[PDB]
Amino acid sequence: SNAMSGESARSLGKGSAPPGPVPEGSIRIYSMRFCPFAERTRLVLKAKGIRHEVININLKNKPEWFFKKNPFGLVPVLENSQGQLIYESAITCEYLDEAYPGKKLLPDDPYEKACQKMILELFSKVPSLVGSFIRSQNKEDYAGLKEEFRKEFTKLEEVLTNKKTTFFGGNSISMIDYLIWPWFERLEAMKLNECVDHTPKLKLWMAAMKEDPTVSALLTSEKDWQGFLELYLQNSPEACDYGL
Amino acid sequence: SNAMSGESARSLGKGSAPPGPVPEGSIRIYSMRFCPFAERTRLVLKAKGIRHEVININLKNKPEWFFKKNPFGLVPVLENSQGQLIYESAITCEYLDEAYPGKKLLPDDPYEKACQKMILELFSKVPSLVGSFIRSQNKEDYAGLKEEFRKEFTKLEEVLTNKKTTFFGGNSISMIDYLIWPWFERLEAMKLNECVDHTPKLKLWMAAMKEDPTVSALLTSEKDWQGFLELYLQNSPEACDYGL
Ligand SMILES: *CCC(=O)N(Cc1cc(C)no1)c1nc(-c2ccccc2)cs1
Ligand SMILES: *CCC(=O)N(Cc1cc(C)no1)c1nc(-c2ccccc2)cs1
Repeated sequence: SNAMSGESARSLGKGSAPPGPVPEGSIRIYSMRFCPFAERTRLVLKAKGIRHEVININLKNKPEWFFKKNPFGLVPVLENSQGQLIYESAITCEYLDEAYPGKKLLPDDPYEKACQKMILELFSKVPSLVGSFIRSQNKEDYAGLKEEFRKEFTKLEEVLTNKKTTFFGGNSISMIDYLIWPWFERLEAMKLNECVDHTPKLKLWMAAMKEDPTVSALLTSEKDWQGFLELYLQNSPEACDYGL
Repeated sequence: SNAMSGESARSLGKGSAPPGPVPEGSIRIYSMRFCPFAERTRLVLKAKGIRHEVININLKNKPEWFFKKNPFGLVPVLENSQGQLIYESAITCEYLDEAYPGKKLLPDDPYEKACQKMILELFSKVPSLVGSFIRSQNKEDYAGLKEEFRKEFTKLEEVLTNKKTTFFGGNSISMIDYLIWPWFERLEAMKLNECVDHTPKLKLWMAAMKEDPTVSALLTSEKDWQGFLELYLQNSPEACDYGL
């Protein structure tokens, strides 16, 4: 398969030298191959066809210089040729939509853009629920997190039911679908397919997202993801480079 | 004193009827007189000179009809004559700056807009620290929390230093200053004034904000706040209306 978004780049760890300046006409993304938050920014970079370079960070063996890019020391981080630094996944995405030509991913109408960010707040419990699920050390907690996923998914299902469209922003794919897609991409890999059983609109939305040229171009092995997760839970510095 | 921002509107609780329709040409804000998140929105409405009505909600005796305005049941909530509903304090603020004429609070530049949202993220722990401090029961935790307020304020001081500006978005007041002001406004009332004396620019920024005409128009009694606070921690249905 063709690597088209930093998929083969080995992560930089403690003791690595800081990368050189960003070439003019290019925007660098500090990312990690399996990070869903960094995936929002990679999805936007492709959807808008922006020329970019990807530097992967080893999140379980962080380079000291990475804290100079983001004091929070989290991915994604964007760095342009001017040395301007933008972090936080939703800030990176909005910035890209605003600063670069190509398909406009966010509506200009202030109310419609406000609906997209309100939908994102309705989604906000899903990443914490994913965090709890992966860490569950008992069959009981595990089964109860599955019912909890149904309750959150239903709230997303209602948005589609009211808007009467396939995607969260309308007839065509927009910013909001790309911002929430990274967690839904892994439901099969997490054995959470059953949690979309009573949400038909969300099930149809998932199939439509998997057909999108941007979404499809970034899909990787579920086994690479699962192997990464095992190593990540173990606090391994080999997690981020799993499968390379 | 002249009440220009919902200071004299008795809060609506269980058993009260929801307000009438929003007059055309006006916008309604569902608020609470001492809520720092809804105060963000009230500051923006005043600064941009927007015609608006303030409806106060009794947060310790919440009408079930209010969950139809915001499913999270939180203030602020904006409601217009078209029936559109906007919630989440930073969402209501950006919406108002984009939809209405008057003073522009957000900068035109995409990167400078990004910076404002990044500074908002650096400030993000302060509301939770304020919540913990007001619930303190021992001397050790009270001292420990002051050390944490100091460290977070140092992060804000670094911004004003690196920028070489009086305000967070430049040499003039902008969106970012109004978004964070509601917590600094209460430091004297919480006896936390000493937590900013190791951050010279922060202390000067607070003095400058105090002088701002928009800030001064929304100023309330330090004792009304403290009295509201005691009742609020007791979950009293009379908290929201203290002073009225
Ligand atoms: C870029 C983010 C990332 O790679 N992380 C860090 C993170 C995010 C959250 C919610 N917690 O840490 C990843 N974290 C996981 C994860 C979360 C919780 C438990 C195990 C694994 C996968 S990627
Ligand atoms: C509009 C919201 C509001 O009035 N809150 C709710 C809230 C927000 C946070 C971070 N915690 O509660 C208020 N809550 C307080 C409060 C609660 C607990 C400790 C301190 C202060 C005052 S207003």
